[PDB]
Amino acid sequence: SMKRVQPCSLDPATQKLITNIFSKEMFKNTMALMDLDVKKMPLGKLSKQQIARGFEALEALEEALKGPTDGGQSLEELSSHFYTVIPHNFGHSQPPPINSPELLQAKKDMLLVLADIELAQALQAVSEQEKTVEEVPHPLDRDYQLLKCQLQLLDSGAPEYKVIQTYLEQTGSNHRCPTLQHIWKVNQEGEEDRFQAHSKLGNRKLLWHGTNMAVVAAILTSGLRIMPHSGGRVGKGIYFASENSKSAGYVIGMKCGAHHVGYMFLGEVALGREHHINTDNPSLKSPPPGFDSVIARGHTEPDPTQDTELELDGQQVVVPQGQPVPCPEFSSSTFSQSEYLIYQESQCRLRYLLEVH
Ligand SMILES: Nc1cccc(C(=O)O)c1
Repeated sequence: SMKRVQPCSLDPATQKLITNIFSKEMFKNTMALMDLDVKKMPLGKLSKQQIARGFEALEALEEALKGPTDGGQSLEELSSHFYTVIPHNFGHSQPPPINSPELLQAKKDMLLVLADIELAQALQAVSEQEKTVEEVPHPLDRDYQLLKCQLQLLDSGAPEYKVIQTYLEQTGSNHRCPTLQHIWKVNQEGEEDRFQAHSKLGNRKLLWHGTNMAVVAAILTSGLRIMPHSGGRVGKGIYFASENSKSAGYVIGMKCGAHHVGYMFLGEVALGREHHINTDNPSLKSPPPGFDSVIARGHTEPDPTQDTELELDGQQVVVPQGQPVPCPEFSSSTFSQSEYLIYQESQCRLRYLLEVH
């Protein structure tokens, strides 16, 4: 009647990772950090229906702002409906009206993180198979297995290790530099086949993508995604940076013991033919008709003369190794650092996960 729990197959670093990215405490923290009222909206009550209602409430708001003053509901009443469907906590004061584009997108981005938290919870549901088997995996093996994604810890003499480390150091912040703890090689399967469909596409680069810890299990499961309400300064696709310090800005870590722990991806991005912009355009949904990517060009760029290459599944993939240098032609760009954009999920492939302190 009592099921055997099998020993854990996972090395220490991977156990800690898998513990971190499925941690209930980490999830709640992320909710409290987004002003969500965890008491009225607990992890196990979190639902796809509810997130869906939240987005519609947001949609109603966007029509309100981006529309004119017809006879519709005020922003106050429409905000209030949103806050009924997605309960927020602001020390038991009335939450603020969502009454600017900035605020609207901030709330979309929140609901996108929460969706990925619900994804993790959904993923952890116990199947009926699992009730019937008389031995179970170690809980960390089960959780790793749920990702359907391969993770291989790199040690310091792996062929790519020094390349990645140099990428990190040279393009990370000079003073407040992220401390490298571990690198995992990442192979989500079936990501492989969408990516094979861009194989005659050249101009591949390994690019940073920072995220909060709460979406890391979602990304390892499903890839980086372009969701319906996602957006930003270069519109509706997947954001990457050649400067670690840029992507580090979007990492949301958690205090663990004496450390603040955070996670960072490197994606192989098939940029093909690049279209360079120098002003924000949040409406972009694809590159211009000849092009495969949009690069919002920064004041600086890792010194291309120091670029190296890495052979990934037989393809040349460029890895910058130089410190940022000025790019005279983009000195008046609205972008201090470059933002690399692709507008279809198939154009990127997860290659590495980094733990940094
Ligand atoms: N906006 C933006 C630009 C570049 C990288 C990132 C990131 O998520 O790492 C975000």
